[PDB]
Amino acid sequence: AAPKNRRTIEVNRCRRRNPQKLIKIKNNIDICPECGHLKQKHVLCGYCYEKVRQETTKIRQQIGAQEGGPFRAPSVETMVLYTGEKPSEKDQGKRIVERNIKRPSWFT
Amino acid sequence: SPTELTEMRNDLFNREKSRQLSLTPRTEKIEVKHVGKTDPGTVFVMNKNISTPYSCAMHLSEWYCSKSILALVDGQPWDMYKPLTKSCEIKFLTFKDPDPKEVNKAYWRSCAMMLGCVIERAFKDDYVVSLVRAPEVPVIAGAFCYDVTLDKRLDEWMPTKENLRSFTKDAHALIYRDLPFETLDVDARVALEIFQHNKYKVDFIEEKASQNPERIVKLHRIGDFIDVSEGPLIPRTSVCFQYEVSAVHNLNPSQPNLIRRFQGLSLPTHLRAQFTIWDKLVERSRKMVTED
Amino acid sequence: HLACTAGIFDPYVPPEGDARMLTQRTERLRKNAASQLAIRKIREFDANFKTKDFPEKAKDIFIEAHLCLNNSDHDRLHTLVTEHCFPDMVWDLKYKTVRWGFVESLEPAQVVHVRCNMYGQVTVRLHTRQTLAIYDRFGRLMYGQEDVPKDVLEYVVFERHLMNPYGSWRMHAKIVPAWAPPKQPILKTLMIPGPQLKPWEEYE
Amino acid sequence: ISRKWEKKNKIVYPPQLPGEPRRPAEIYHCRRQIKYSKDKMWYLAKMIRGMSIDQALAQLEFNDKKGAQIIKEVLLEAQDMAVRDHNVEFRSNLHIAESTSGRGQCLKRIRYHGRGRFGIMEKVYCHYFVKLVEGPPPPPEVPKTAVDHAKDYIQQLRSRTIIHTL
Amino acid sequence: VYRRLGLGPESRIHLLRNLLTGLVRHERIEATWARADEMRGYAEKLIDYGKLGDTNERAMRMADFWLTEKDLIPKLFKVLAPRFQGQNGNYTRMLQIPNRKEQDRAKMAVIEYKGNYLPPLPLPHRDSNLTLLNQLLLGLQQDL
Ligand SMILES: [Zn+2]
Repeated sequence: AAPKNRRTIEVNRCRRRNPQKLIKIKNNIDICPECGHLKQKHVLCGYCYEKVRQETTKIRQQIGAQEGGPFRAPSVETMVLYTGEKPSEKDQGKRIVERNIKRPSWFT
Repeated sequence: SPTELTEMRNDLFNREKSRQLSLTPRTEKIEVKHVGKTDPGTVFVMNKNISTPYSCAMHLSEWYCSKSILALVDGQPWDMYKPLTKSCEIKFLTFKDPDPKEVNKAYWRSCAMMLGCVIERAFKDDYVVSLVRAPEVPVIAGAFCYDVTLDKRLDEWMPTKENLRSFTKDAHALIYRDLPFETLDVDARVALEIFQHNKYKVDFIEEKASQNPERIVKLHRIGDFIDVSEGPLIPRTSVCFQYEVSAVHNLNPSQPNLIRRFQGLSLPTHLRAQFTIWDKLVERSRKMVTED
Repeated sequence: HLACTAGIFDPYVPPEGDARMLTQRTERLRKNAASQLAIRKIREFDANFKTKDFPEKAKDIFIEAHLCLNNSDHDRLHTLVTEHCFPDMVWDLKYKTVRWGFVESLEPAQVVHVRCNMYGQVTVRLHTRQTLAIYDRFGRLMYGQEDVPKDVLEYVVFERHLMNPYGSWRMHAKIVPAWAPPKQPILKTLMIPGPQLKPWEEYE
Repeated sequence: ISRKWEKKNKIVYPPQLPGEPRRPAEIYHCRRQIKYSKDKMWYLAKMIRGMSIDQALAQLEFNDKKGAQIIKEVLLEAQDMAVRDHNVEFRSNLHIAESTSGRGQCLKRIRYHGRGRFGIMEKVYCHYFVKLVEGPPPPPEVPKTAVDHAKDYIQQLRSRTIIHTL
Repeated sequence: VYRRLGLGPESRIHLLRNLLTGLVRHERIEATWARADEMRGYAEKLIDYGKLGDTNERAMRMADFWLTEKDLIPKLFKVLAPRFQGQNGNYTRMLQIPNRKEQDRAKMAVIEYKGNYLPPLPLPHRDSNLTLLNQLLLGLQQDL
């Protein structure tokens, strides 16, 4: 549907420059102490979260190799151990995952 | 007249600044390494006795300037606008630090100094008002206290609700003015001359001069008003968001002069409070606070 | 085609305290065994090259080349300096305006050491007070003072193509003695960045 | 094609005299070819006009439009050269003086339709122009008070001049 | 009380079944925020079925249908159920993650089983009591 005459640039300029059509500023921006990067007040930091996922992938890779087959999910609890930490009696009766890396500072 | 004292007080403050500026020849480069938790290890080459922690914050980002209220130079609290003196390790202190007790004291002292400024100019020049000292009370006490000695003419006068509101208006105007806290370390001899008329201020200058091996004393100036400080103060008066003159308690030994301890509460913009919370805090801040 | 060779054939070693300093002139005679045979080689092609009189001719080239910087006389500066020297003088002056002046030389210029199909490089010792002030694109002053004299002692190497009949002495390189003090610092302040690391990585 | 925005960045002012105030720095940066509509980019440009360097970066980081990501890269590049070449001492001490987008050369193609129709396919490109001035953003406008408006009206009545009389 | 998901009611449960099976296997899954919230209730109720007892015949039918991989069925009754015996609820932790930068800008969240062996998530921390405002509140508390 076309108007019976061409729409003037002046008319068009007013429509696009109306405040309703302009981009709004956001004041909910926050700083992440953990990563030192920006975050939203309702959103978690991704720089630190990225570390968790990367460690999770590495941990998951170790578990997959240890299982050695599909549909081999243990019926017993699982635990992760890093270099410098040795399985204890409390770790008995739990699947033990060994990580070549030392215990991460953030991970406890 | 009080205006004359402020004029001469302002001049000596200005001349001291010139002498310190003249004392330092040329610009000397000092390597300051950032030991702050965020962006650690950055080393800034800075001009000695010229650069301030605010300049370093300007170098990094505006977020640093807005959220930094103080600086930890070699583990020592430093005002954001205090010129740097040597190569050191610098960290920025914020209101949300895990241990803001050092920050709390600086905010506590700065609020007391602002209260003292209000008292001296609140009363008419006809009456005689002399500031005795700013008592140091814990934040847990719930109110910051400033002691002032009034003239005999005011012995029978007690502030009303409107009079207390007038004091807050002066304090609110000072916050609105957003006057930066100027910092000068001055010898007792000059400091004694600056506050010679106020005998009570004279002794406080002597006490600080006595503690340190030298006679250097810490002087802070808000606009024309100047006062001695126990420690570092807030960079600017705009930090406070809520301000209130809760109550005034007259000390019983008022024979030579009527010593009044004024109770007030203030909150920084970084730490806003709910309306009901502020009301309860103001009510809890109207109780006499002793020094223990 | 190259009319100059980068580098110095043999780097002369300056002795500490030479600024305080007959005497040094005799040192060349003592070291003439090392350099006079080289001086003869320049003399063979020219026969008018003398260590005593070269500094005056050398000094003019050094000052004149610096003058071209004020007027950005690139064409003139090409002749004064060798191809190697030209980029060094002007590369860092891009988008900058500089007022450079030469104050009276503190001590007379003297040839210090020379070496040599055949390219002859002559080291000349110059102590001179100069005034330098560099401004930004916007005219803001960023380095030096407009009319303050700074006393600097340096050893300047000029070079000539002996083989070419029209070969002439053109400024090639400068030797900086270790005992010389550091140059004046820039007005603006610099920052040394901290290490950059990936998320999983830790501070070092 | 015209590239005068870059030439504006090549302008060199005469050396300032010692008794002359330090000239505020001006940085002209632009991205000539962007596979984006100028109008959409203009909306982003309009909002960020007059804002500080840090504020603009923070707003862009949480923006969902592709153009905003492009602007942030352009803004980051402008800041880097400003410190590197325009002698900007403080990274935070920068604000967006000007921000606008321009049309870029497009590509012409025919859009086929499944049922024998055709359309005019156009590959849009745009230019983005920003000028950055060292220093904090200028203070915002303050609306006129009732007293200010009233005074002007009285002045206007007094300022009136009689027409076509001796 | 239910989000309109899937090409049909079966698809939602099958999609939930796929989501539930993955979470049990890995114990921490990243998915769109809406899906994570929808499946959080099912995961909590499944843990209750594990608590009901391994011998419970009804639990097996629920576990067998919901968990396509049958190796997880022993795990639920012998790993998940023993783990959560002390807990009375809140077995699943769901947090909002920044939206995917995949040109669709989907709302993202991460749902994990509490007590897992995976590294702790970067959870938000409330302000410390040492803060000036908290210290002032502490004084008011002491007086009262
Ligand atoms: Zn983080």
